[PDB]
Amino acid sequence: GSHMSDNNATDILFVGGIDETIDEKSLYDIFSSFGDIRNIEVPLNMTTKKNRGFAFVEYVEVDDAKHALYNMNNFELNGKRIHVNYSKT
Repeated sequence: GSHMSDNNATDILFVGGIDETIDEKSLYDIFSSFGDIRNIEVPLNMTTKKNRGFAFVEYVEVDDAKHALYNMNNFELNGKRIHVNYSKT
């Protein structure tokens, strides 16, 4: 156990705190294995590829949303730990 995720997240998924060799297209295909994707907002800088603690991710279907974020607390991305929670739209 690391961090318990209990929220009402329908169609809205926050992933912030990702490692500095991923880009836009890579966060599409690693989550598309259960769920294909609507729209992606991930700012990235051309000197270090820093994301500054924050990125937004919208899914296609509303059941699949819930089963992915509850599995995503204990999952590490390229040896870095991602904080995963519900957002505003």
